[PDB]
Amino acid sequence: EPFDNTTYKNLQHHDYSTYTFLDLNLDLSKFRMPQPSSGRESPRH
Amino acid sequence: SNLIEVFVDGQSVMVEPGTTVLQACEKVGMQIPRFCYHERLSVAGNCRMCLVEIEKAPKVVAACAMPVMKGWNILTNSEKTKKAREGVMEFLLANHPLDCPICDQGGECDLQDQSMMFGSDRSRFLEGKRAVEDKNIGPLVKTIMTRCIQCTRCIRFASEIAGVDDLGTTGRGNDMQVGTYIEKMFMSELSGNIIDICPVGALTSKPYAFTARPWETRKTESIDVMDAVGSNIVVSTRTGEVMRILPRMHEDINEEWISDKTR
Amino acid sequence: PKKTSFGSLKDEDRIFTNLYGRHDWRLKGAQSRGDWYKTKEILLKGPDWILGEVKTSGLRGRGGAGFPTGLKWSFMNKPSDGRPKYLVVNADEGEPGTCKDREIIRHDPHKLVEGCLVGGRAMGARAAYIYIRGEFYNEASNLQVAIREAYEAGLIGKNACGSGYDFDVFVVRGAGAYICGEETALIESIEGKQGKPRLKPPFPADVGVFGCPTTVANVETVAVSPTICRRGGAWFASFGRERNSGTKLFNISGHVNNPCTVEEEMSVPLKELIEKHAGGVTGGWDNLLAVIPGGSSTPLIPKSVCETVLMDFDALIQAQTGLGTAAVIVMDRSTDIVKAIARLIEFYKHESCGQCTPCREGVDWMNKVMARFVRGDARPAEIDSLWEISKQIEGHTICALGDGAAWPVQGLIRHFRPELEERMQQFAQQHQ
Amino acid sequence: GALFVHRDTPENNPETPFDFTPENYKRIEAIVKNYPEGHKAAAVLPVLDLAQRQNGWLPISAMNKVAEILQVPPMRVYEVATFYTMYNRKPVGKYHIQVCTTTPCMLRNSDSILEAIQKKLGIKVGETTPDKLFTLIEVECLGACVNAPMVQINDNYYEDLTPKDIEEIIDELKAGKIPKPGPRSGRFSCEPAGGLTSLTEPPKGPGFGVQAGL
Ligand SMILES: Cc1cc2nc3c(=O)[nH]c(=O)nc-3n(C[C@H](O)[C@H](O)[C@H](O)COP(=O)(O)O)c2cc1C
Ligand code: SF4
Ligand code: SF4
Ligand code: SF4
Ligand code: FES
Ligand code: FES
Ligand SMILES: [K+]
Repeated sequence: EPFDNTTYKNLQHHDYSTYTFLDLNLDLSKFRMPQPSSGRESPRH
Repeated sequence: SNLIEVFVDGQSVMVEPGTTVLQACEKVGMQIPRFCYHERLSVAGNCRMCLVEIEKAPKVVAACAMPVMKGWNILTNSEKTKKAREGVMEFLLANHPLDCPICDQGGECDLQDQSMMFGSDRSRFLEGKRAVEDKNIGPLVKTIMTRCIQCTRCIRFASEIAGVDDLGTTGRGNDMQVGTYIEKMFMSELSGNIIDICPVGALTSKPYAFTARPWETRKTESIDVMDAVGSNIVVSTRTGEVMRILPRMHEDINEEWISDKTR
Repeated sequence: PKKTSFGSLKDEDRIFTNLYGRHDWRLKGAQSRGDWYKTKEILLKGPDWILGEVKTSGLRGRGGAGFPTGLKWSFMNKPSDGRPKYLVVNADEGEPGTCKDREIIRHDPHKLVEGCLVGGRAMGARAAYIYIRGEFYNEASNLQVAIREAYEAGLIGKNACGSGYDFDVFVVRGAGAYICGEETALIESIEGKQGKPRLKPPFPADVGVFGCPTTVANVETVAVSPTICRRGGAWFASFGRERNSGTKLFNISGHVNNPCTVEEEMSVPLKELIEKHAGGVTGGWDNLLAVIPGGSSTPLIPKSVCETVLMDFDALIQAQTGLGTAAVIVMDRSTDIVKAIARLIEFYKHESCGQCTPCREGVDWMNKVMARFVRGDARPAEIDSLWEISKQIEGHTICALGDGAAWPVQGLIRHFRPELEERMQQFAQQHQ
Repeated sequence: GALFVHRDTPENNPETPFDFTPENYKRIEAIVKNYPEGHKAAAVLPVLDLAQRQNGWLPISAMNKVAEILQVPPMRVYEVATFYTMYNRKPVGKYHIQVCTTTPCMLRNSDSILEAIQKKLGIKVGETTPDKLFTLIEVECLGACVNAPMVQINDNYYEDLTPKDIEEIIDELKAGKIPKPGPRSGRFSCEPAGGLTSLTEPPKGPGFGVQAGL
């Protein structure tokens, strides 16, 4: 609660590793909305 | 009805909506310079040789890609248009090799011809040139890729006409190179048509290599009989000998391609 | 009371209140600092009210070109056709000298995530892809954590902020390419192709990412949208000159005592900005050679112009340059201005996509010429040749990277032509 | 050395073994689902970057694996690999050192950093140390211009360097520790070195300045 403007509070990112970003994306998938569909599996289909 | 009126050099022409500035000029008889545009391939807009002034507009537009709008006046012979053409032609020839004597495209080269008609007459390039290594894409198409001007007509053709996604660009910048990346052959029943659409001597016919020159061939418009399609062809002869076979445009049969058995 | 002296922004009016990372970047603190506040009430007023707030503020794009943001976002506001609509947030951040977007993403991530929701609701989008350069790995992970915290708290997703509007925020990482910051070349990179810009038309608000209507907006342009809707459109326009409104983030670097990122009012005099926040030029204002007022693309300006130049879109256009990203690069008299600008041309040569002729060949050509000027191995006639070579690249290319390589050269010739020629004499005398 | 045509070698041929681990196959599943149905090719960049984090570099066989699972033509995956500079197509050392020498980092003496590293590791730019730990290269702006000079080793920035701060970083990496990223001077991020000229007051709280009906 003290307005201590003398410390760097962004220290979490010093523990991230090789798969931090893609692990978060995996957890986030349960939240996303259903994706829209163009209608075909690919432009080549 | 749905036609819109545009002006080409002050001359009224009625065009469908969606017509490009390059196609509007066709209807008055003016052919805009081009390298990357081909009417039977998708629009690319990368060579920048079709840049044309639009009256009362500060920036030139790529004619091949820009749809016309009502009331536009296209200035194809304007000072701003001509200076755009000399600049682009100046860039295209900066790294091009001095090969015309040893290059099979000599005499029928759109780079040579459009340099003469829309380019400067001299060079102010005082640096070294780019040299690219050559790639073997089969027994029928020879690649001298230092001559390539990166129009990606071979890429767009092979993807879209021949249904083969084997050609692409690798790298970027001045070192962007057309090819397959790996050692692979572009062997297709229609593969030999990249030779014609390549506007330069980067892709030439190996069987035809070095034998003749364009000006000395006699053209006989004949028919292919290697199958039952009936492709219209041109037989090039010189001194009573058949030198090569080329497609002849017939819209309702072979369009402007032929198979490699015909070629 | 039309204000006449601009600057001296008070911390009450600043937007990025955690610019320096001295508070909690996670959701709890960001809510303490006023982020995610009455976001529901903002979203229930609708796409028209939100856009009008942005139009009133006079907000212009903070990504370089500087287009009026309210007008630009209004193209999307049209009836659907059956295709989804998207918001692409340009966090490529690749303009040399520019590092403002880096701070927003890692120290105010929830200001961005809300701007995506507010900006998205204004344009009618279903989700926001946030393109971020692949080097900013730690910043991307902080952004992913914040987006998770917002998801778990119901602020984004199905029925976002208790409003009935559904919104997703996706974070996609690049692979190394300044050219993916170009708005159409960005879109292409999200689609899994080489980052090569597209010709326009069609415009992205017609055919964009995946072929769908799309607006591409800078990180800073989106990160201030919720605040303009909160504190008001009129509040924002009360800062800066007419038509150049708002408070801007500034990167001062080069030969200053204290290179720093800071927020300051628009139209702040350039001399005041360097002296007041960055600690002044290395060796006093008399040691200043030239200043690049907004990243590499903008032309440099000499010390004489720096005296009374205001840092906004219109003032810097008068001086034959541009605000750009507001990345101020400072060079002192010990600098080799020719070597300094030749290295920028070497940068653009390395970043050109190679797609179109004037830049694939022209930029590499200017690089070879600028390399000889550095040693003096040329003739004075080539300088007017290099000037004309640049004017053929400018305006004849697909994207504005071709422009961005010509303007650095034109600025050097415009203000330091005697310096160039002087070096050529020395080379001639030595090799005589 | 910046060649954009592939020539098969015994170590980099189409039959060189590569396959995503079962954990990384799950990560691809979430990657792919971020994009509309029918536009799986959007996943080419992240999936290739994932292939490189598992393997450290992209062999030609890894590229063909990405093409297979995404059902993209292999050439369109070769194009992406060559276009973007982060993708490594030759083996790089365990620590890939990248020194920004663009102008804003050049004006704060990034050559001293480049000379300091070259002398310590006994390599020149673009080479790999004999034991394969380090690979040095130059790079363009890394978006850390205020904190120049700066280098990136793997995914971490070490900023405001001095020709002895970097030589300490390298000593730790040889030892096995990984030094903490961030500025190596007396500042924590981008703030002015002289203890802040703005944002010194307490931040205002929720509801400050909100207009009439918000
Ligand atoms: C080579 C090049 C690089 C660019 N890089 C960025 C960038 O990193 N971030 C950005 O916001 N805009 C960048 N732009 C500008 C974008 O194309 C576009 O104008 C901007 O993202 C639109 O957002 P705005 O309206 O908020 O300015 C770049 C443009 C070019 C030509
Ligand atoms: S491609 Fe044309 S310009 Fe080039 S060497 Fe061959 S004939 Fe000459
Ligand atoms: S090989 Fe020929 S057709 Fe293909 S890009 Fe080069 S010049 Fe164009
Ligand atoms: S101007 Fe340069 S970066 Fe832009 S499309 Fe052309 S070659 Fe690519
Ligand atoms: S023909 Fe128009 S740009 Fe190539
Ligand atoms: S110039 Fe080196 S990080 Fe920007
Ligand atoms: K040819």
